[PDB]
Amino acid sequence: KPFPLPTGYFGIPLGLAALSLAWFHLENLFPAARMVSDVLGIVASAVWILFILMYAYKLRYYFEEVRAEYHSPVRFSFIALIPITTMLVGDILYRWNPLIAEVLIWIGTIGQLLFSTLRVSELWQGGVFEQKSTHPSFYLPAVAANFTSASSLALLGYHDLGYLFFGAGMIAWIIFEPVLLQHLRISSLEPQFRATMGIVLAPAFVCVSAYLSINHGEVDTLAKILWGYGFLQLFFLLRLFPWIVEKGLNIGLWAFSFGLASMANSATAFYHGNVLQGVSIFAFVFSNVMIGLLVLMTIYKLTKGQFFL
Amino acid sequence: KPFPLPTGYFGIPLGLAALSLAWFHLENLFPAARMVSDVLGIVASAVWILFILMYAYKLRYYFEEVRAEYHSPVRFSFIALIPITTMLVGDILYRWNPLIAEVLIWIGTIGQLLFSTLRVSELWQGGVFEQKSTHPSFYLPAVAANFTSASSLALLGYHDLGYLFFGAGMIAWIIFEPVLLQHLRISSLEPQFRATMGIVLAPAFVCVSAYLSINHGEVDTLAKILWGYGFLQLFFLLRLFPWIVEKGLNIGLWAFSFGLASMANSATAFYHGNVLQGVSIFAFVFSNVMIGLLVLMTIYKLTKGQFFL
Amino acid sequence: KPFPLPTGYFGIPLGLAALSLAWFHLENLFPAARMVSDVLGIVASAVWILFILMYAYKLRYYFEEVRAEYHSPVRFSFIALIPITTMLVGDILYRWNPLIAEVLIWIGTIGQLLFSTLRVSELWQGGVFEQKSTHPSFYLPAVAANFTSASSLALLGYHDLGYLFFGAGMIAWIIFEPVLLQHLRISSLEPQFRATMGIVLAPAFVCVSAYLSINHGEVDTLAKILWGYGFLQLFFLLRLFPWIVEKGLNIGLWAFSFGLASMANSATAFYHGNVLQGVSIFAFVFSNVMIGLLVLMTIYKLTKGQFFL
Ligand SMILES: CCCCCCCCO[C@@H]1O[C@H](CO)[C@@H](O)[C@H](O)[C@H]1O
Ligand SMILES: CCCCCCCCO[C@@H]1O[C@H](CO)[C@@H](O)[C@H](O)[C@H]1O
Ligand SMILES: CCCCCCCCO[C@@H]1O[C@H](CO)[C@@H](O)[C@H](O)[C@H]1O
Ligand SMILES: CCCCCCCCO[C@@H]1O[C@H](CO)[C@@H](O)[C@H](O)[C@H]1O
Ligand SMILES: CCCCCCCCO[C@@H]1O[C@H](CO)[C@@H](O)[C@H](O)[C@H]1O
Ligand SMILES: CCCCCCCCO[C@@H]1O[C@H](CO)[C@@H](O)[C@H](O)[C@H]1O
Ligand SMILES: CCCCCCCCO[C@@H]1O[C@H](CO)[C@@H](O)[C@H](O)[C@H]1O
Ligand SMILES: CCCCCCCCO[C@@H]1O[C@H](CO)[C@@H](O)[C@H](O)[C@H]1O
Ligand SMILES: CCCCCCCCO[C@@H]1O[C@H](CO)[C@@H](O)[C@H](O)[C@H]1O
Ligand SMILES: CCCCCCCCO[C@@H]1O[C@H](CO)[C@@H](O)[C@H](O)[C@H]1O
Ligand SMILES: CCCCCCCCO[C@@H]1O[C@H](CO)[C@@H](O)[C@H](O)[C@H]1O
Ligand SMILES: CCCCCCCCO[C@@H]1O[C@H](CO)[C@@H](O)[C@H](O)[C@H]1O
Repeated sequence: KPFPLPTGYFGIPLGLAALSLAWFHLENLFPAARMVSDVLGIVASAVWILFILMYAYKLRYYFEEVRAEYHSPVRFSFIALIPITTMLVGDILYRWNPLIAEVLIWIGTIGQLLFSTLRVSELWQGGVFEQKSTHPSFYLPAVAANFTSASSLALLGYHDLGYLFFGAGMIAWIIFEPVLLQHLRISSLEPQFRATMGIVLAPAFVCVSAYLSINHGEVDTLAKILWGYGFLQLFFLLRLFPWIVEKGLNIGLWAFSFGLASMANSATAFYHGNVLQGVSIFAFVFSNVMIGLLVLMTIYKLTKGQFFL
Repeated sequence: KPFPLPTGYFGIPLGLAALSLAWFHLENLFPAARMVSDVLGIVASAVWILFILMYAYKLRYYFEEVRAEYHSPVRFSFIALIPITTMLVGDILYRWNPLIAEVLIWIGTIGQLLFSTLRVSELWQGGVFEQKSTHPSFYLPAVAANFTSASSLALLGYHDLGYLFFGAGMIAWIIFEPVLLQHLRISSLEPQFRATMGIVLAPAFVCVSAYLSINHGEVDTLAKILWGYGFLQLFFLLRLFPWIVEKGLNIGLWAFSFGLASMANSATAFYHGNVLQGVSIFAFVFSNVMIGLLVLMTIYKLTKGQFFL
Repeated sequence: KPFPLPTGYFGIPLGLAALSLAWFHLENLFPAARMVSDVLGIVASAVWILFILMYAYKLRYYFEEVRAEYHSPVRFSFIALIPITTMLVGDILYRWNPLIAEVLIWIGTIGQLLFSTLRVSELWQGGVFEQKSTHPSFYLPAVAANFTSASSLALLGYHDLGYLFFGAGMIAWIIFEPVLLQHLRISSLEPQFRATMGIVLAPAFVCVSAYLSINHGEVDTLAKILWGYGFLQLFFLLRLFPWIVEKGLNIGLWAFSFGLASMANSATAFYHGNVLQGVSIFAFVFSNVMIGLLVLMTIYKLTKGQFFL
């Protein structure tokens, strides 16, 4: 029974793949962490394969739906999930096959850069994007895709090239967030989009995780600064959580998984660097519990014929 | 004759307490600086006690006025003056009683973080905050409170935790200022609020003062960068001063005292580091003269039954 | 046949002077680079002299046109080209006569700081600047003028003072760009102003070029970060180029020459530091070809009686 896969579902393998990598970084401190990493990584990779196959079907048989999402000044952003997750799967696979991993990383990096270059810039022509288009999802092509390239390139040994992507994402972040939070202040985000508030958790933690990958895990002043703003945003989003889910818990809450998983990844580096170890443990446990809850609610929905379109 | 204390009056002990700390930092260069520091610090602490007592009375007998200021998307910010000044008084008291100082610092830090977490985030629900709510006072809970925690925690020996607060404030600053200055460009701030333009002086100087506390007074590239933007803002506000006071000099001009006092504090570190010593001397003298003028106009108003509500 | 010189034409000597300085920095790697630098520098200096003479005539005989551009919340910005180019000519002249160079640098630095202090701040009074005034040209007095002072002061040996100007420009940039790109998203820039999109290329490259002047050419994390965002903007502007010139190629395209020339200058430092040498070569060649095309189209227009007003 054919159906067009909602692009946002790539957030599921994305969150799982990022959490696999966080656990990978604990292996030398806690050897059993590698088994947990490998299991999360295989599950994320499997889900990614499936979703890539489903999306290839969407492109072949439901192309006009993709074209409409592509030209939308709001919905285009979710497409960036595709190359982001491709890169994270490459990072996972690198532990087993660096050749295949490097192919996936380059495909994702070229694909996300071509994507942004075509669409993010086109917004600057005016008249299509409106004030009401100012959504957290914009972080995906503008910010998160660049941080993911930064960290993946560093994994491959291209640290200086990674810094270029890092810079592109960090400055893009700082340049978009002001107008986003002002818009949220003035305009009440409608319930159907509120789960995407979870993406507001992402920038500072995805940023510091990419930074720590490129700088060999040196926890310095910048990294601490980023963690500070990251936790501020976490506390804000926690207070806002009842309003976020005013209309009920739903699968869109996977939007939080990117920032959660990056908070866990960055915590491993803070722990290794003997900076705020107690905070690190808390951060790492919290993010795992929250993602575990997402998995449980996803298994629940799956067994009730919900989930898919 | 009972009366409800206007919350903004906490700006007076705030400015004096911050100026006490600036002088404290000169003691080893100029021993008489410690007497000047102690006198400013005792006066600020005394005024703070009084104002805290008056505000406790406001909470008990005029609670609905506090509730209205609290839920206002503009007036809520002045409440942040309370924990900020509590921390600065703790910093002063630390020279005499580190135990009491540490209690005040933690009360202020927890109180300001709870405050922001409850109210600054709630703004993101939309529909209450309006474009016309975009006032410089927002810096108080969003930016200045975090910088004050950063510096106070560093005083207590919690440097890495201080960096987290520093980061939260520095990034929050950069994220709010763009929309503030655009709003000021487009919308003429009404005279009754114009004294609060003085708060625009604060961010860069309060930032660098907190930075220098946490990094042991090392005047590095970041510190110089911050000073640069700080002076730009000073020059802009000086040119704007006749327009700020178009409707007359008033007590609201204490709004400038936070940035002035922080400019004096940061100047002590620049002087100790042998960076721009001539600029430092100028900055330190200027801020003291300006705060001295504020004291004189406050003594004036006090002797004319003006001042209080 | 008297005529009032359009202020924007100072962009021509500006671009050429900045490109002279980029080549100057290659002299020790490639000795023939000094001849290319000297020729570009003499041509830029000659054009500057002429344009300064023409503008002195405009001030004497067409003063009301200058007054109107000065008080315009949009057109005032182009006036900043005057002190910027004065400084860059001083930087060029320094190779032959450091005394004269230092006079020009100080005149430009004092002039641009007085200019911004008078006009950029005055915008904050509200009611004159409108949303539709949010143009890329604002970068000139707010950002580029400060970076140029930073680098020129460093040339003169005033590195710490240069850092203050650097800071003023870097933070000003970060504070304006968010509202600029949001405005471009929402409002289609009209064709007659679209050439000024070229100024969007400038900030990151002019920033890193100034940074590298003040920090003795040390290619560090900040410099790489800036280059990253710089290239992102380049790719975006390249995709947008057909829309920029939808109504035809014109002399306003000299607006791109500031970012192009700074990209070439920064590339010399990256090359000297053995960072991304291949990218550096590409950047340096690209910018030269693009500026060469501008020269060719300018010679073309000159020989067809176009060009001047
Ligand atoms: C995975 C993301 C892919 C997004 C699909 C790109 C949409 C391209 O867009 C369309 O392509 C058509 C021709 O094929 C043109 O005729 C249309 O003008 C254009 O709208
Ligand atoms: C995620 C992998 C990369 C996506 C490539 C999408 C190809 C889009 O294709 C191009 O997109 C432009 C959009 O601005 C359209 O104007 C063009 O019509 C179209 O050819
Ligand atoms: C908007 C966020 C910007 C913050 C970045 C500035 C932090 C840079 O901090 C720098 O880091 C080095 C390593 O710890 C320190 O040694 C330097 O002395 C310090 O200036
Ligand atoms: C990001 C957090 C990941 C690391 C979690 C490890 C939790 C271990 O716990 C710690 O183990 C130590 C020695 O191994 C003990 O010294 C500590 O006191 C104990 O807290
Ligand atoms: C020092 C700052 C304190 C701010 C006062 C908090 C305002 C709380 O708010 C009020 O509390 C009431 C119950 O007591 C509720 O009934 C109301 O719904 C709520 O408006
Ligand atoms: C400065 C010291 C800390 C202030 C604590 C204030 C307690 C506020 O109280 C809570 O505030 C919420 C506001 O968003 C309200 O919604 C709640 O009704 C109220 O209980
Ligand atoms: C928006 C403001 C951001 C500016 C922060 C960047 C400045 C960081 O500057 C860094 O500081 C170190 C200490 O001086 C230097 O040694 C580093 O080499 C330099 O990259
Ligand atoms: C932030 C500024 C605080 C310090 C102010 C000190 C002013 C002292 O003045 C300085 O004293 C020096 C030696 O002590 C002399 O060498 C200097 O030339 C003189 O300028
Ligand atoms: C090179 C830039 C110079 C800009 C010209 C400044 C415009 C000054 O402005 C004008 O000056 C007049 C008196 O001379 C006043 O009468 C006017 O009120 C004022 O508009
Ligand atoms: C580029 C060299 C420096 C330019 C100096 C311009 C002098 C402007 O002159 C002043 O400008 C003010 C504008 O805000 C006006 O209000 C004043 O009327 C005018 O005297
Ligand atoms: C918005 C842009 C802000 C980015 C500035 C932060 C970069 C500062 O980076 C700092 O630079 C030093 C020199 O390479 C490093 O050694 C420090 O360890 C690093 O923290
Ligand atoms: C910003 C770029 C400026 C420098 C351009 C130089 C191009 C020279 O080319 C380089 O010359 C080298 C030795 O001199 C050879 O080793 C290289 O392989 C070759 O690429």
